[PDB]
Amino acid sequence: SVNGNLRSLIDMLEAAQDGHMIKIALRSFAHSCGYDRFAYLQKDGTQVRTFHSYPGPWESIYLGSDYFNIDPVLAEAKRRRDVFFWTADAWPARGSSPLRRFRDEAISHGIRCGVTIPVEGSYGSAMMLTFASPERKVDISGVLDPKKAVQLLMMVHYQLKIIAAKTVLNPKQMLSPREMLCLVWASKGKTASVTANLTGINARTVQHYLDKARAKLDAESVPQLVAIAKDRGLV
Amino acid sequence: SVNGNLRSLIDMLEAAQDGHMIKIALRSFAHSCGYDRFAYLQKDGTQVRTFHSYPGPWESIYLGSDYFNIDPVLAEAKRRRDVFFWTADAWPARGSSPLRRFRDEAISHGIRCGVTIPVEGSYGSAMMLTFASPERKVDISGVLDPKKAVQLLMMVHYQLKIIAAKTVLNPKQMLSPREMLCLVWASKGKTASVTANLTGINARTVQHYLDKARAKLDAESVPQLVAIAKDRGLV
Amino acid sequence: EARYSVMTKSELEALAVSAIREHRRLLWADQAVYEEWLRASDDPSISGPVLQTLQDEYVARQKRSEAQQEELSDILDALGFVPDVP
Amino acid sequence: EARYSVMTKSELEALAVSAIREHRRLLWADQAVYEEWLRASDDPSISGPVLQTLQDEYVARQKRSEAQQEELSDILDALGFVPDVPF
Ligand SMILES: CCCCCC(=O)CC(=O)N[C@H]1CCOC1=O
Ligand SMILES: CCCCCC(=O)CC(=O)N[C@H]1CCOC1=O
Repeated sequence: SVNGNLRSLIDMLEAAQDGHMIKIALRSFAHSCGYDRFAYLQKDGTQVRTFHSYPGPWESIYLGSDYFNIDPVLAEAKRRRDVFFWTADAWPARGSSPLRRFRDEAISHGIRCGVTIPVEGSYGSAMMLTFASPERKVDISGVLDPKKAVQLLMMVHYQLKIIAAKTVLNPKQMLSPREMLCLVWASKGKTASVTANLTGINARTVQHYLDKARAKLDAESVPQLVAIAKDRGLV
Repeated sequence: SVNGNLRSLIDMLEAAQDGHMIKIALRSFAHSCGYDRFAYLQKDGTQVRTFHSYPGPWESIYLGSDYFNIDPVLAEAKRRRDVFFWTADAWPARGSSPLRRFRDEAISHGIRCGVTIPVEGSYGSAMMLTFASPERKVDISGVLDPKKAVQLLMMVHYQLKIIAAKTVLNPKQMLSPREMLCLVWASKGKTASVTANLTGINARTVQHYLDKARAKLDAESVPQLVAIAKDRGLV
Repeated sequence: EARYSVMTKSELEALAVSAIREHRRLLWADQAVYEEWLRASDDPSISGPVLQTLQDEYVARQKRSEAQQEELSDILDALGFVPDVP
Repeated sequence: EARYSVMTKSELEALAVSAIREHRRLLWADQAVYEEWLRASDDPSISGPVLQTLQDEYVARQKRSEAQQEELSDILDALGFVPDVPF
């Protein structure tokens, strides 16, 4: 059922640690409801941000034409606050208006119909989540719960902010300067005494720093330390 | 004006930098609607987390006596999943059941009626935001937009999660539950021996935990330990 | 203050014993979560997000633990003594 | 790439002796910032932006350190030995 898959999506989103995981969760929900693609869009006055699974070629065209200005979907989304169904079929098929070209292209890219969840945020900001299908009519707007729909939009919104945030590293997890040097010289085949002679770090303390490096990288031996460091691109 | 004050609250929440700012914003909304208190509650399993403006002594009673399992409001929130009005003037007594004791104590603390916004979170987690009043019938459930009420609940939930993330505590600098209990019993005038009889911790070990608590907070004596703990809001 | 004073010694003793048992059950539960948090903060294998969950557990449990202790303290006050809890 | 091969032993030795001192200087300075960064984060007082500034300085220094150390290793390989440089 739609709400059964929605409850599942909500659990999956909570567990998402990055965008890739959020995309997989949203793709599962979309598939389960009969859709293929999804798109999250956020409009803060002038700037517009999106997180979606629409095809690459369609995205370049969409941005390379500022189709935001003519998408009947966006215009309607701000014109209402309930989950609604839309179809490119209701747009101009003949004539030379910009919507007719928008129609032909959207459909050629599999974005023929869908349902959109619109929500007005703070400061007039606009947010929306759409699920699209290349088919004629796939409409869950009549079964989807209005309140859960908003809950889902809000989680996706906040989840994305809690990612767009800076990297933020933990000092304890990073190799210290003297640790990094002992490891690099070890990877260069230098002994503890030659390393000391080179860095100024005391000889007997060198092996101490290597053991420390191993703990941070979880390596049982120096050769494994080098392999891990190489794989993480640190040496 | 309710939904108007709501949209205003939403903006105030976005600009809120800390817990104090969120309380101010929530309190203003409450007053404009005819209430005088609010409470945000999150429940996972037997663990309850709160953020409210209910009186301190009521929190001690509610959290300390597990009222979450007897409170008709939490019960109402999981039987139905939409905004609802509730009043103690609807939980008949006619006896000395734990239910009448709960009702009379809530009343004595100024909590008589309110409206609650319930939302089922991820992994069986339950959350809700309520506005309470000592008067008999302050009900805005009939005019509060359901979708907007959910939005507010999600905003409060994530804003709080974001402010909590702004502070990364190092456990090595925090008192352990053991040290904490010994510090509170001392602040209550109990000797090491009386404390040991309450906690199950050996009398000599109690003095040892107080010593560790002192080193963590840089106190030269227990009266100082208590002073510094009070100043930091630890206890 | 008057919530418990209104009860007799035999009613209070029963409540106190029960409350002391809970006081100890919560202590053992919380101390364990704290030791896992303390251990994790020194384990490079744990991510900040997982760590933050432990920190929030410690904080939620601390508030509840203080509340139950305040409730037990008030019972003790009306009772007059600390009963033996086997 | 291997333009160090066309250098005389005297040129290479001088390059290594000064590359070794530089190596030691960066280490001392980088270690200081790391420890400070270690301390700052260890403080729930210091803000997020003030902790990020220290992180970036760490990420930046680590980068130059890698580049400087790689170069020193290439000089030493072309030289064929490690000159003794006083502390
Ligand atoms: C490419 C990222 C654009 C996302 C646009 C959006 O959110 C709304 C939407 O589905 N518009 C549809 C309708 C025809 O083409 C689309 O893409
Ligand atoms: C200690 C803060 C508790 C908050 C509890 C809550 O969210 C639901 C609620 O309003 N319960 C009401 C009804 C009688 O007393 C209350 O507090």
